[PDB]
Amino acid sequence: VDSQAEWYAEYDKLEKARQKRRIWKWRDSDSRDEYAINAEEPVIYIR
Amino acid sequence: TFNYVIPYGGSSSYTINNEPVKAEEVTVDFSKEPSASSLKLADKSDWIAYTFNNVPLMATVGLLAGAHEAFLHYERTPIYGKRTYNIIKKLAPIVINKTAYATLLGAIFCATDALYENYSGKKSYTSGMVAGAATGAVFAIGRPLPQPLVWPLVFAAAPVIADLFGEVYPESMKSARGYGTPYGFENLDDAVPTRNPIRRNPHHY
Amino acid sequence: GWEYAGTYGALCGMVYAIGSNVISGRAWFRRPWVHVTSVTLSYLGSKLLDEVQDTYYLEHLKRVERKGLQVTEEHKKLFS
Amino acid sequence: DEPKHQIPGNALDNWAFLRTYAKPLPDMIHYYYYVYLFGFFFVYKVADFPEYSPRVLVMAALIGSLFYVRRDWVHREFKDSP
Amino acid sequence: MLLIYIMLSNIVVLALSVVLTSSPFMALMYSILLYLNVQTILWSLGYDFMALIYALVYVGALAVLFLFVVMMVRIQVSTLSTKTIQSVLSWLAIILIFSYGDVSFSFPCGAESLLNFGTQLYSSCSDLTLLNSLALTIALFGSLV
Amino acid sequence: TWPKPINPYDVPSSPAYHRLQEPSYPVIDKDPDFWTAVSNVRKEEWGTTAAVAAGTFVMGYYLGAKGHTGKASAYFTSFLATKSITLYHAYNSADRLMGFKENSREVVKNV
Amino acid sequence: MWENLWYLDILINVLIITIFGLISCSSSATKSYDLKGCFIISMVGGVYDIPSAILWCLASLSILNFNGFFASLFLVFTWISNLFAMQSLNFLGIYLAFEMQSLCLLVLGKITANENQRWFAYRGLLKYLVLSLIAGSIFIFHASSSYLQSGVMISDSLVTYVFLLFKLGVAPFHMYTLELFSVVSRHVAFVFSTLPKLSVLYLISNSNIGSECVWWGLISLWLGSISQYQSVFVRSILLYSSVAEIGLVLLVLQEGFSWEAFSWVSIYFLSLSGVWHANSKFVSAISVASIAGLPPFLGFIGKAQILKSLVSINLGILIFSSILAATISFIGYLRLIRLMYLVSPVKWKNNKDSSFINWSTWMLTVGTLPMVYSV
Amino acid sequence: SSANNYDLLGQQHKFENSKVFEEMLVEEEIAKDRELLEDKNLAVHQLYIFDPQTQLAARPR
Amino acid sequence: SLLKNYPPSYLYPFRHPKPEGVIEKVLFNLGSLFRSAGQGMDELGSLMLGNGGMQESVGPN
Ligand SMILES: CCCCCCCCCCCCCCCCCC(=O)OC[C@H](COP(=O)([O-])OCC(O)COP(=O)([O-])OC[C@@H](COC(=O)CCCCCCCCCCCCCCCCC)OC(=O)CCCCCCCCCCCCCCCCC)OC(=O)CCCCCCCCCCCCCCCCC
Ligand SMILES: CCCCCCCCCCCCCCCCCC(=O)OC[C@H](COP(=O)([O-])OCC(O)COP(=O)([O-])OC[C@@H](COC(=O)CCCCCCCCCCCCCCCCC)OC(=O)CCCCCCCCCCCCCCCCC)OC(=O)CCCCCCCCCCCCCCCCC
Ligand SMILES: CCCCCCCCCCCCCCCCCC(=O)OC[C@H](COP(=O)([O-])OCC(O)COP(=O)([O-])OC[C@@H](COC(=O)CCCCCCCCCCCCCCCCC)OC(=O)CCCCCCCCCCCCCCCCC)OC(=O)CCCCCCCCCCCCCCCCC
Ligand SMILES: CCCCCCCCCCCCCCCCCC(=O)O[C@@H](COC(=O)CCCCCCCCCCCCCCC)COP(=O)(O)OCC[N+](C)(C)C
Ligand SMILES: CCCCCCCCCCCCCCCCCC(=O)O[C@@H](COC(=O)CCCCCCCCCCCCCCC)COP(=O)(O)OCC[N+](C)(C)C
Ligand SMILES: CCCCCCCCCCCCCCCCCC(=O)O[C@@H](COC(=O)CCCCCCCCCCCCCCC)COP(=O)(O)OCC[N+](C)(C)C
Ligand SMILES: CCCCCCCCCCCCCCCCCCCC(=O)O[C@H](COC(=O)CCCCCCCCCCCCCC)COP(=O)(O)OCCN
Repeated sequence: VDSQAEWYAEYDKLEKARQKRRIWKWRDSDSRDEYAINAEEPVIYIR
Repeated sequence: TFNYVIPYGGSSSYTINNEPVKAEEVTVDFSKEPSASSLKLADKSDWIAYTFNNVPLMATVGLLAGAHEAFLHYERTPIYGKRTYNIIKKLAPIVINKTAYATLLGAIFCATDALYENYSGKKSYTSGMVAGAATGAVFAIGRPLPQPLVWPLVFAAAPVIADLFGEVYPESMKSARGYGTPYGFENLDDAVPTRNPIRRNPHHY
Repeated sequence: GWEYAGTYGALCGMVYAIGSNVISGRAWFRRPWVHVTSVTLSYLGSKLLDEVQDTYYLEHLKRVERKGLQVTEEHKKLFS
Repeated sequence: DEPKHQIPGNALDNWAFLRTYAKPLPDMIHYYYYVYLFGFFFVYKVADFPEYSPRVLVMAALIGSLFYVRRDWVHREFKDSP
Repeated sequence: MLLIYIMLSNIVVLALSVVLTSSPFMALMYSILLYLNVQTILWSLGYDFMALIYALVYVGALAVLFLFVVMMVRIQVSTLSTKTIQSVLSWLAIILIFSYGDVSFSFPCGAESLLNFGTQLYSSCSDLTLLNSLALTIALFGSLV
Repeated sequence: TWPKPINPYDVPSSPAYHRLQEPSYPVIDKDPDFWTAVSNVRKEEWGTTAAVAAGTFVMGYYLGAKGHTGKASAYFTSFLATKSITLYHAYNSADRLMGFKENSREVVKNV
Repeated sequence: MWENLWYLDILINVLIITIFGLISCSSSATKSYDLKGCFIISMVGGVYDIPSAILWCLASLSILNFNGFFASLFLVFTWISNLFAMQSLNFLGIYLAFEMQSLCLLVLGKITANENQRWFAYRGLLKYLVLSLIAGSIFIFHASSSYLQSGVMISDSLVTYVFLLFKLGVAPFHMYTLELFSVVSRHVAFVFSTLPKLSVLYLISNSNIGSECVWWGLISLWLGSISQYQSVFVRSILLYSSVAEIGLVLLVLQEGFSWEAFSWVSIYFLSLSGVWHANSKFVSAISVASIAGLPPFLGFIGKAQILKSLVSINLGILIFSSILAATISFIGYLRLIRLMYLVSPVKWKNNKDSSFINWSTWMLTVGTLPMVYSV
Repeated sequence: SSANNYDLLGQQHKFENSKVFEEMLVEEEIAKDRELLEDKNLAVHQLYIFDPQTQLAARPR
Repeated sequence: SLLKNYPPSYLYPFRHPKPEGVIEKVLFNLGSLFRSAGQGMDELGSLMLGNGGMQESVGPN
């Protein structure tokens, strides 16, 4: 039972989850009309 | 700390300061600044002007309440039976009195708020409390015992609620971002954005 | 994503079989066939849900990188 | 027998007061039509209203809440008279 | 120009007559005359087929449906006349308030063509023609049951 | 101005729906017919079509039997599902021919 | 011609199923399970994205509990209207799709009423119709003025926002829902208080139909909560709960939080299914708890998404109102729980037709842990 | 009166008990279809009017 | 009755007439297999259940 390893592993897991959450929270508008904010996105419109 | 030996939390140095670092390389703002109309109405310099600009709201609310009550009375009256009395003569006092009372109360509130702010010279919670108290005192002029205490309190509390959650709250929590790195903690290794997220375009309705 | 999705799904299938028996007034052990079917279907659905979530996580990572979020290799590692 | 709350008032007087709610009831469509129409026009007008201070808005909401009369209140007290 | 003006002004009198009359049968008759006046307004804007459409769908078919319903549900609505002078002026005031100072635009004249309308309806705008057909099917199925 | 003359027989017309996209891949056929698209459908897609048809036959029979019309439901459901999946496969193959989608196998098979 | 085929397939599918059902109409199969399955397969041809897949899921679940070919056909018509509403690019698409959906509601409501229930059902359908006509006429008149002034039909306008406000049923445009849904069948009220919303939310999110005004959601939240607390009848409690929640959801959706509204609508559907299709006291209790937002159930995740979105926008008044209104609503839900297990012995009809009800209760209980990533 | 009433009761019970299994099943289906056909807005109701005792089409509607 | 085209399954719910279709014949043979496998499993379970095996028989009249 290596307590130091367990503590560091748990802290790392929580920190990775926090980072992933913050990356996930970066969300631009996904509106089809809003072409300006999403100019680089590859979309095809059938209209 | 999660221990019983040392105080929880932490301490931050007052001498040491951290130089501000921009949240993103380029900042695009979808929030429009206050309009010139908003600033004009908010100007409390001249109490009479302030009062006359802000009463339209109280008048509208009084008119809506009076229209509601008048409609309720009108709907019940029977079309099939001929009525000796004139319906408009019965209904017009309802609407007029409701509008007048609402306008008077809102005028008292706006006047007292502006006069206190001018005399004190500072924007403060007390100005709203004293305006509310005066409005509630005018509301409870002839009411039984409990109401003189209750209405000055409820009315005084309402500007406190408006100030706390309309002005202090947003300014207090302006810095928080939600993306990239936590506001206080920029040393931590979190993905750094080139541009802020634009979740919606500036509104226009 | 989740490393316990299969176990969770199997247990939840058990939850379905027992709950359906209990709601109808039967005992938990009744209709044994329902138990196997529920366990298998819930396990598969839980797994499928985990792949779907992972796929949309990666789509999001692609989108944010395109927008301009300077995600590091470690961040690209966070999204399997 | 058990202790019970005392009811203020006489039985027949309270029943008579309760019976003043038994009056011809209008249909709610008539009220709804007007509320829908005026509400639509109100929403269109609201976009053009000047921006008001939060304090003024809250005070207006308070005044409106106080001055609102419940439909039952008018119903009980309505008299077809001058 | 006088004829166009007369039709435009008349449409208001023919709309006021419908609401004011107390007889449901007579209100339909005024509505039929209003529909014909609308056909004549459409003629002044240069539409012939569209004005035909209005008369066919409304005068030809919808009015018949209204008459059928009115005959079946016939009620005694000659109770009393409540058209007091006070009521009429209040109504005319509400109308005037609502219909005042709106943005006005110069009267246009536009020649229409069925060849273009048919082409668009059955080529570029085929999505609308079929959704409308589905709406008619929905109405048929629901009304008949 | 002057009205432009119109030729009644040749009036410009277009389909309702348009795909707004430039062909990323080579265009084997600019305007494929139904038969051309059907002929280019992959073998795996035909296998999917047959699996769907069998599954829908069994499901149709199962649901129909509760109403005493198993055979009729089974055949109708099979036909309906096969038709819908086949139209989807033909749409995909036509898009591949038009160059909108990946056509590596398609170009090789028909030069 | 190939793009058109995708749309054409749906029509061909619907027509052939319609004529097959008409030809094979018999007393022996009043519940046409085969046609229900064909309709479900047909609606898979319109799934293009995740919102379309949610529209399919909800439509299929709704179709399961309708009895007879006729009702299922009108649900397919509702699905087609909903699919077209999401894709509407201008005023004509919006008007056409929503009015077709209104027609399908009028028929579905009319054909699910008994002869003894005709007096109140037809009155509520007529009141719904007349209010819908006011909404549609004001919409089209303003749309005509906008088209004249601008020369183009643009779905980013106040006119559409107010119309979609009517369709959602927020602020003062919620009375049609109360009048109609009180007098109609429980299934019809359930399917038309949830499914239509998804299309409107998709339109608002995709077409940038948002306003700076927060009054309408604040009003809906307070009115709904207070009216839920003061309502004696249980149908009114459930109807006003949707008003309050959709008011809050409207406020969240204006600020761009599309993902949270699409997840909320799905959780709300699953939560409402068991309360509306009441058969077992336990299923109904778990449903009421999920609508209330209790943490062990999936309803907690749905409410959490909205509340989490609210704290991001940092509007104090909304948060305060939300807390107080939620407490008031909680009192109404406690009333519902009290009525079932703490007031009197309860006996209900043995309507043993829990198609997706057991699955929904399971999905509510079990689903919290898988969907914990969202919040 | 008691004796006569129990005689009528005996006759009713004899009638119900004496039916053969095939008839009891058929009657169970009749009852089930009576429950299903209580709704009068079904398409099949428009086609025909059903006999009350046995839910078989009697006449066109 | 008005109609004579009623499905045989509807007219004879207790026992369907002899299978005539290929699909029906296959379903019959599958049912025979399922019945035999089920009786086998029933007997195996009865062994574990012990003395008596929870067996049931028709009662005398
Ligand atoms: C979790 C996180 C969340 C995230 C995502 C969540 C995910 C979301 C979605 C997830 C959804 C989960 C919740 C929904 C659950 C679904 C509902 C459900 O549970 O079932 C409902 C449904 C409800 O049944 P019900 O309550 O009785 O009411 C229906 C009425 O009877 C009405 O009657 P009916 O007229 O409608 O009859 C039709 C139907 C319904 O009929 C019946 O149900 C009657 C009973 C069927 C016969 C008995 C089953 C035989 C074997 C079952 C094994 C049980 C083992 C227990 C004891 C061991 C015995 C040794 O008949 C069928 O069973 C059709 C299926 C065909 C199979 C029939 C059996 C074939 C022979 C056996 C196959 C292979 C034998 C291998 C081993 C055999 C012994 C171990 O259950 C079924 O229909 C059963 C389906 C299949 C039967 C079992 C087949 C299993 C295969 C044998 C085991 C071998 C291992 C399995 C792996 C390999 C497979 C081959
Ligand atoms: C010619 C046609 C006639 C109509 C005239 C105009 C036509 C409409 C045109 C435009 C309509 C749009 C805007 C009007 C208001 C929006 C409401 C609406 O339209 O819904 C349809 C509504 C009918 O809908 P319904 O679903 O059939 O009826 C539901 C009720 O259960 C109805 O059943 P009920 O009446 O029997 O039950 C009433 C119940 C219903 O409950 C409510 O009224 C809930 C409303 C609460 C607040 C609403 C949100 C406030 C936010 C306003 C946003 C703007 C300000 C921004 C910031 C403010 C932050 C809050 O409330 C009560 O029990 C009475 C108390 C009144 C409020 C309760 C709160 C008291 C707090 C004060 C504390 C002081 C007490 C301390 C001492 C206590 C001792 C322990 O139609 C109307 O009522 C329109 C009449 C217009 C009169 C409104 C008066 C002022 C208007 C603005 C002030 C805002 C406050 C709202 C107060 C009352 C509004 C109902
Ligand atoms: C097997 C691989 C699956 C893995 C991934 C799936 C993708 C590949 C699809 C493959 C098919 C598997 C189906 C799984 C997903 C369904 C999606 C889909 O199919 O289309 C997506 C896919 C492309 O769209 P996309 O991937 O979503 O990305 C587009 C953009 O990114 C824009 O779309 P976006 O909305 O996703 O944008 C990203 C979005 C981010 O969005 C997301 O993150 C989505 C999160 C995933 C949640 C999954 C739950 C959704 C519920 C739907 C369940 C699936 C039903 C299946 C229906 C189709 C059946 C095939 O960002 C946002 O903020 C938008 C908000 C999105 C909504 C918010 C999410 C919350 C949903 C509600 C959750 C609340 C919990 C409730 C209960 C939970 C309890 C555990 O379309 C296709 O590939 C073609 C569709 C073909 C379908 C049918 C055609 C085949 C048959 C043809 C003839 C049929 C007739 C014959 C019948 C044959 C059988 C008899
Ligand atoms: C949910 C959707 C609601 C709204 C949907 C609107 C979108 C659908 C609109 C289209 C409705 C159907 C119109 C036909 C659809 C596709 C077009 C088509 O396939 O016709 C072919 C015509 O091509 C053919 O293949 C001719 C044979 C067609 C045979 C049948 C295919 C279409 C069947 C339509 C189904 C209607 C039949 C009855 C309905 C049950 C293409 O036209 P052209 O290319 O201009 O003509 C050929 C000339 N050339 C190729 C040389 C350039
Ligand atoms: C195991 C591989 C082969 C299995 C044989 C089936 C192959 C036949 C081709 C497909 C036909 C449909 C498949 C049967 C599934 C459901 C059929 C069904 O509903 O079963 C019964 C009643 O419903 C049930 O009993 C439910 C059974 C559920 C399914 C149980 C069978 C499990 C395996 C069958 C299908 C597996 C795969 C099929 C091929 C891929 C039908 O009743 P009837 O319409 O009256 O027909 C009976 C004929 N006759 C009375 C006249 C003798
Ligand atoms: C990752 C998953 C999590 C996300 C959730 C959304 C995704 C859904 C994933 C699983 C969906 C499962 C849906 C569960 C539905 C429950 C099954 C059901 O409803 O069966 C009904 C079906 O009822 C019907 O009406 C049958 C008509 C149609 C039958 C099924 C149609 C099949 C069409 C094909 C579907 C395949 C999909 C096509 C391609 C995707 C039977 O109930 P009843 O007999 O009416 O009453 C039950 C009585 N009691 C329980 C008390 C004993
Ligand atoms: C939910 C909050 C509502 C208040 C509830 C209080 C009880 C209601 C009774 C009605 C009385 C009217 C409201 C008065 C509360 C304000 C507190 C008075 C303290 C005070 O007067 O100082 C002011 C600042 O306090 C302030 O105005 C800011 C203090 C914030 C109020 C207290 C916040 C926590 C209270 C919650 C307790 C439990 C919640 C349950 C309700 C002056 O400040 P100044 O700047 O003008 O200096 C003067 C320079 N001229």
